[PDB]
Amino acid sequence: MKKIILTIGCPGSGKSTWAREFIAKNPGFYNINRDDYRQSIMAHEERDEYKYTKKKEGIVTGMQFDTAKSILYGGDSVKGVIISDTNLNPERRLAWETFAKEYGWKVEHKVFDVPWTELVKRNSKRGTKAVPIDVLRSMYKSMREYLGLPVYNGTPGKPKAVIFDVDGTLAKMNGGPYDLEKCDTDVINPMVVELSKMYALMGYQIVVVSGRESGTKEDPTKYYRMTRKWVEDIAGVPLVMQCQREQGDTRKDDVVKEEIFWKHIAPHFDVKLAIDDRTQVVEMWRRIGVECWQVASGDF
Amino acid sequence: MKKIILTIGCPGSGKSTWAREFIAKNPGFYNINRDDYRQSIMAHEERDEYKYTKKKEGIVTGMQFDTAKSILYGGDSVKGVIISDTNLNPERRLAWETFAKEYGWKVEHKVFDVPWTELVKRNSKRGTKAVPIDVLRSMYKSMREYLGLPVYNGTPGKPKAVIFDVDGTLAKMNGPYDLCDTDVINPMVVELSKMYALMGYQIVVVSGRESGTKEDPTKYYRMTRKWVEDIAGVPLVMQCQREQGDTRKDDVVKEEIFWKHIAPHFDVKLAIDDRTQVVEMWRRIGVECWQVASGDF
Amino acid sequence: MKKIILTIGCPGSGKSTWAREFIAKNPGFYNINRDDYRQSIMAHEERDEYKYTKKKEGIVTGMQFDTAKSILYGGDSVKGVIISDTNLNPERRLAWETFAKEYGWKVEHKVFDVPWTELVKRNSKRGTKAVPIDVLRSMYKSMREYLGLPVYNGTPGKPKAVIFDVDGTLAKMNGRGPYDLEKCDTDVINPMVVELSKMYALMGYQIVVVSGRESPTKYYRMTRKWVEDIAGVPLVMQCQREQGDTRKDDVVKEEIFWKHIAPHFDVKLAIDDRTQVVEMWRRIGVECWQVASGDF
Amino acid sequence: MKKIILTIGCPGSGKSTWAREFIAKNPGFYNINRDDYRQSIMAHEERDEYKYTKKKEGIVTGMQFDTAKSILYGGDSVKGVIISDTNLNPERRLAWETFAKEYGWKVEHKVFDVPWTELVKRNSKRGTKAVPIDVLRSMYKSMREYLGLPVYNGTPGKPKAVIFDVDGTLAKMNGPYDLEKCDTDVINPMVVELSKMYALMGYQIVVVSGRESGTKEDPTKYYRMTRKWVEDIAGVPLVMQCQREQGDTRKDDVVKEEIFWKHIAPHFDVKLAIDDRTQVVEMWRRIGVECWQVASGDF
Ligand SMILES: [As]
Ligand SMILES: [As]
Ligand SMILES: [As]
Ligand SMILES: [As]
Ligand SMILES: [Mg+2]
Ligand SMILES: [Mg+2]
Ligand SMILES: [Mg+2]
Ligand SMILES: [Mg+2]
Repeated sequence: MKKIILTIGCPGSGKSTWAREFIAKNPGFYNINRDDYRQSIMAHEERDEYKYTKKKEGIVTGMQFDTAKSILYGGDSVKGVIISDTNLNPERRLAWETFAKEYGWKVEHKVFDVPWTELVKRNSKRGTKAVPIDVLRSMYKSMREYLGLPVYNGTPGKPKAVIFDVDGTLAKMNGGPYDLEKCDTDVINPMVVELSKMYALMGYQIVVVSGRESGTKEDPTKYYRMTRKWVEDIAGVPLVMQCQREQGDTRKDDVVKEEIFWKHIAPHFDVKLAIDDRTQVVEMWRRIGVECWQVASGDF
Repeated sequence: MKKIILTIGCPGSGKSTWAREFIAKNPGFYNINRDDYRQSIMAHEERDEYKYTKKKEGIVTGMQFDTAKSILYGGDSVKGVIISDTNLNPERRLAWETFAKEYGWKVEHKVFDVPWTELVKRNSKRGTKAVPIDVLRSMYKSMREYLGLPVYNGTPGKPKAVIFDVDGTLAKMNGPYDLCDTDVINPMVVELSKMYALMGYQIVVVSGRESGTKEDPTKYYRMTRKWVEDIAGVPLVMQCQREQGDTRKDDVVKEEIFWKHIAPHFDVKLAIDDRTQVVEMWRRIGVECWQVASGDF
Repeated sequence: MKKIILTIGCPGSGKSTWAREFIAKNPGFYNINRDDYRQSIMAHEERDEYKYTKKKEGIVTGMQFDTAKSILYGGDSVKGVIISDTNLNPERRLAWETFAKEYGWKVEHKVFDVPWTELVKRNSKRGTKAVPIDVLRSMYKSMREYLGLPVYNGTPGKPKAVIFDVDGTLAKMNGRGPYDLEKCDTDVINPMVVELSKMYALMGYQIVVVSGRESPTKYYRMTRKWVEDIAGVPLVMQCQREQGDTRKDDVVKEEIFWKHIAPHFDVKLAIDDRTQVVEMWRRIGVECWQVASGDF
Repeated sequence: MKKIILTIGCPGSGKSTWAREFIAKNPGFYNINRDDYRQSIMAHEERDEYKYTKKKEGIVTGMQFDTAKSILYGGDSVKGVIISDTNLNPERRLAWETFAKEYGWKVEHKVFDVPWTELVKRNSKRGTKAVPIDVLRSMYKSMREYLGLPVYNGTPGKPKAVIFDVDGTLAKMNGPYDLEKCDTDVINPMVVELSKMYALMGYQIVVVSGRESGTKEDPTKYYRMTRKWVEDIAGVPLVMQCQREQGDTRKDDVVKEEIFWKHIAPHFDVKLAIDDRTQVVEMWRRIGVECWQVASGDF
């Protein structure tokens, strides 16, 4: 009858803020947190001062389960417990399902799916509770595994290709990209454009992608043609295909380019590489299996 | 080889600051704290939000002992545990010695004796970790019980008396100014001394001013007594005050004057004072106080 | 008209929280604060480290007025400035009105009247921005002067009296919660305080007893039968809290003073226990003797 | 005469911590700070809440100079003032020298040169006083300009080249690698294919590494092992390979910049650098060399 709620989410996804507000509005619920015990057994003031050990982490796991057994063995006043950890490791989630089955408690899951760009923005302002960017990346990968989101592993039988972006990659940025009035030979990124020709003259199919809205309501392909006439004629990129943001799509550069990949690029080509600039997009190709070469500082 | 260190001290005595610095320089030691678990089971952002109930306090006691058993059952890597609580309740200190007797662990005690005036000064700046002044008082009383410090309960056979202070009490506050006239008299308090004396009480006058200087060790004492006896009209039987090179706090000087000169000769039923720290002192050692004005401090 | 808004209120009354929310909702307004400049010229990490000097406070006053002149002597975009200080000193409030009359600006006043009990509760949790209780007292006195609230100085011609509280004073307590109704005996008497009421009654004083208990008059006559018969206090009058008076001990006893006690007696002293009530008698002019630790 | 001390340094370099400790140890000194006034005129509780307006930044500049004139025009008790700003803009530093020349005051400079890697580490833990990574970059660029540190603009006449890195770039990683597990299965396909494609276009392939060259007894043991992998097992057509020395216990950051200025820059016209580790990628980019970061190299 009693519940064991596990919060699933990367650091900064809102787990602690919810757990506090849930216990206030629903009496009988208690919190069990790893970070709280880690900081308590060492008497630390700042959460970043902590250094992991198999011995320390073993004591913390012990404190979690012993406290869970003790609280849930109380009267009918005790409705359940919340484990406000990241719970991104499959072995830890299984350990809580093995534990509930042995004593007759219900395991519930509270998922906190927050976008990557927002998680990084929150982690930079987190202060002493901030995690290194490589561990936040490692955790968003575990979040995608839990959510069941796709990872690319190739497309056998189709031609080999390289994806090129226009936004700050083939086109040198000024200042927030460059104007469509300034589209001449002085806005070309020499080394990157030389790379597209070098790959095209080696059996690779050059697929060009862009985040720029394709057109207006009255003319849906206005900017698409003004971008293709630059990439093909003024830049000299030997492209086989150019798909960009559909007219009227207000979504983030992050999700638009992933959708363009799975719908138009992935089923027709065997993508071996992606040349991009913007950090959030570079992070996206890398986590879904496509290899990236970030050509410039693209922070956003 | 395995210790269970209990920190004894009021909130603000330096327990957490020590525990953190001890675990850093002595590996193998782990911390078990009550406030940390209280804040954790409720998911609170600060200490102040925690509402005390016997059901929550029972779970917290459980977490303390279960974690202590688990950590201490772990080979030669663990040197012991620190219980960074106030440990001012005798029943809780006994429970840790019973736990140690039952599993063969050594209970060590780390005492943090910090003076009252300093504890109040630290508690006012403590913010959200601040405790109500009545609970800080209740805890310093438990600290004195542990330290074995004396509490007055009377002195039978000896004559009944009332202690009166000078500065702020029998003498009005100017702004403690220069040494005085007939206009510096506190009417209602001086009227009280004449009334108690007439009732068969011994008026004992005490003072926080220095008795004299290096050349004359009893200069300011005589100028204070000539005011209390002649200009004020207080029927005193004795006047003991701060000696020569005594540069200590008003707090400890008046407690020493009490135990050495007043307590063995008189049966003190009351103390009329002004300064908060001194008023707090008489009250915790058993003497009753009537604070006549705002004396902050 | 270009404004100069002065915030009037003790530390913890909500001045900074308002000033921030006003500038956000009303563009063109700028803030000038003393504590911010005091902390800035010394490069301090927290405002309890600061040491007040005549040279330093003079520089801070200079920064206030020079910044006010500079901001207000600009475009039609600048609507006015907020001086988020306590402004409890009459000389500083006058200096800002003199400043507005030599350049033609309007001085508006934003009053923050927060009760004493609430100010102390906020100051204990204020942390490093906390002020000593004696300066918070000194400031609430200046707030009462500004608000025009009364201060007692005697009532010549009427009989001299001493006010006595029941719970905590004439009667002992259990710790933190008064004694039960039918549990009032002879062992609940506070010896030294009850002896004092008999002393004063013989000394020509009128003993006025006051209580904070509700209360029909069932609980009132239960209290008076204790004070008069079991305790032996020679009272001339006993006024207490009404049937359903859900207010504070603080304000109820001040009202009982001005309506029933002050016009009939010349109160020379008040014997009380509870800190908030002791603080109340003292600030309105009546002298107090706090008989025990009354924090709550 | 009286001083006007200007602190020069990026946010997180220790300017405020010094200014506080200097005023405590040296009486007569006063602080004038921009961030303090910006936060004060808007009555904000946090620094990240402030929005940059030109009417506002103008009022803040006004408050700075008016307070400086007022404090320094005092008695012989006033010894000087500290301007605890970043002071990375040359126009603002000049404005304080024009001001000091106009009233007869000595301008002193207190430089806070803290390495890039350390500045980023401090900025990630700074909380609400944290600055966006692009503005921290823009500020470290202004710090290099002040310090007079070099920026590459090409090397004409000399042959065109592309710089490659071994660990992480040409070779796949474990999280470094063991010298015994150097197969053909440890090659990064697309990057090694690029070194062959760039050599095919006429670029000189210069390989660099942050790995040790050898032990105490044999100073050139590991250099032979790394080159026998790059040349034979990987198939990279290199013209030169310079790497970290024997007892060089310094950062990957500074070692590769020194290898660039001493051995690579005077002999080749570097058009590009292919690297992996973030700190090294940040280094090539700020000194003028273009980088293509091949993988997540945080670490
Ligand atoms: As373009
Ligand atoms: As005197
Ligand atoms: As009663
Ligand atoms: As290798
Ligand atoms: Mg881009
Ligand atoms: Mg006194
Ligand atoms: Mg009372
Ligand atoms: Mg590398």
